[PDB]
Amino acid sequence: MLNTCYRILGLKPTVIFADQIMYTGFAYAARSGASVGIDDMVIPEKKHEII
Amino acid sequence: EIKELLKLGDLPTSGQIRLYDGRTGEQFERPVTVGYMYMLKLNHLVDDKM
Amino acid sequence: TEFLKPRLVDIEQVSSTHAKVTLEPLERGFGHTLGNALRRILLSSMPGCAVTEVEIDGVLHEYSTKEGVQEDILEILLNLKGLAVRVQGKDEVILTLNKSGIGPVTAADITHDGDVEIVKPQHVICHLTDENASISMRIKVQRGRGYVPASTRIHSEEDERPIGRLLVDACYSPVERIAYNVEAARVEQRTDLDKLVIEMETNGTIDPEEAIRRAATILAEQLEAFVD
Amino acid sequence: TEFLKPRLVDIEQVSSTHAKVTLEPLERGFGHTLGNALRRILLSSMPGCAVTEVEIDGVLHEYSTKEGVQEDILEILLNLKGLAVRVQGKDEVILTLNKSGIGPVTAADITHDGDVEIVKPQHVICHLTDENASISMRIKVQRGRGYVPASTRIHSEEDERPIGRLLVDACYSPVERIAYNVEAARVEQRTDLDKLVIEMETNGTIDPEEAIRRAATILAEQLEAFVDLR
Amino acid sequence: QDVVLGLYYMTRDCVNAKGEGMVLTGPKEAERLYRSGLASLHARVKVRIT
Repeated sequence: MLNTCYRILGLKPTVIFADQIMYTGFAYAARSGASVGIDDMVIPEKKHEII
Repeated sequence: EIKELLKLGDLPTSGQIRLYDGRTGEQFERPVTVGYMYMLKLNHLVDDKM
Repeated sequence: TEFLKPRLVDIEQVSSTHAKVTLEPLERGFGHTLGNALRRILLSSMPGCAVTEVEIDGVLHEYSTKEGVQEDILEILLNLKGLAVRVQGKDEVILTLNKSGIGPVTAADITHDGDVEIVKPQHVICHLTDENASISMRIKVQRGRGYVPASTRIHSEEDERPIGRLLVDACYSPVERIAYNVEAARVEQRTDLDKLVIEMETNGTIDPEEAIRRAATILAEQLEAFVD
Repeated sequence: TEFLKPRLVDIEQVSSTHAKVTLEPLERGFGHTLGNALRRILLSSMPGCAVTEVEIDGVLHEYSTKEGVQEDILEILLNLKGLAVRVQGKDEVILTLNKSGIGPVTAADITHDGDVEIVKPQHVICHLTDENASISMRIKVQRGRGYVPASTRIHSEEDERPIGRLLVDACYSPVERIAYNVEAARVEQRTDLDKLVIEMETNGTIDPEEAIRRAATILAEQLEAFVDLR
Repeated sequence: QDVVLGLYYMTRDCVNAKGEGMVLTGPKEAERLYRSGLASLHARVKVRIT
């Protein structure tokens, strides 16, 4: 993206552009939510049988 | 054990609870792991570093 | 108590419709409030007059077409969503438009009631590829507020509309886009203060300054109860 | 227009150190704009702001515990955070203390001002250990201003103040915790209208209806900057 | 490692949440919708581009 942007445009769009993308992805990624839980790794049903 | 113990607390089995921001009051998307860890301070302080 | 209130610093304007707004200073915990609430008001409660139902000579339903015409129906429909109208005396006007010739169908060609205002009379609607092509249509404009789809409407409408009387989403609210921003304001000992920089771009029909003025004005009108 | 005013019903104070209110009614329409605006300032214009500071000046140099005190400094002050003071007539106060000789240093030894209700004379402060040890200090009880602590205060306050003065975090008094609830008002037809119910929790020393009236007058007067001023 | 996680979450295309196959004249009512709380960010829905 920033390649192509730089290539044809020259540069200044790619600058503001990348700034806005850092901005936006950080914003909604805090609004996106992200975490981990104990059940995000598994207790498979076939545990005793494999044993 | 911890799951029986946690629901004895009436809490979620995995302790995963919907959380609200207050910058707008809303809910986030997914629930989040919640619970209490036992943590440590150090002598390696910005006080002791700067 | 030791309050602060902001100084409306600059309203940077590109066009009649496009315009930008800085708002300094605010103490932390209002910029979001202002931005959130005002985007709510402006996108979802501002009045305006805007296109609702249609009737053309020789029309049934949006999937058929005219011969001697570049467009399909949905093209023109989306060229009728792109018309500015303001009724002036009424809340409701039916227009009439009767075309012939190879005419890139601007909005200027309609027969206007005195109490109707199209801000984009150039507004292109349709086309006749052929000059043999020729039409006679009419355009009901009504006054409302906000955005309601014809989908939700025809879900609402138990009134049978014939095939030829066609239905579409309303943009009463002359707005288009609002986006706000809560930035950091330095006062000498206070960088933890916030501001609120906003841009809005709209259709015609409104000065955006006036739009926010009215949004604020109406919210004021609702809070008058709560002063007491 | 279809406005509606909020008028108070009831104040349902669980305990002496407490207050609570039912408050109604409200509407729909701007009510979430109005919500977030009401509630962010609810959470911001909460406080009242009451417990302030201390100034210690005693036998030796005066920063600040000297020669026969167990209690280093932040632990005497944190033993003053939970100190309960009521002021009645005025909104502002300053106390003083002097003590000496072996035994527990408590609030009964305070040079209480006559217009001050100390509710606990056993609220511990410090201890004196050495036969030689003796102690003299001053405590700034409440009046505050604005909102929570010292950190944000000096972040506001460019003023630098003379000597003795040991600045303190404000964990107060008659605003402890809060919550609320939007119901659907039953007008016979307008059943989607809104009642609110504001659960409030305090120390004693505040009438909640007074908290609420003060709040509304305040908001009226802020917004004088937006109706009378543009 | 974060703005990338962000974007990768945004321009996503589920099938399950809601709002399948209505129409947009453009990303303005996409933001009006998604900031209002109506569409799924991750839902392939008909729009207009220019």
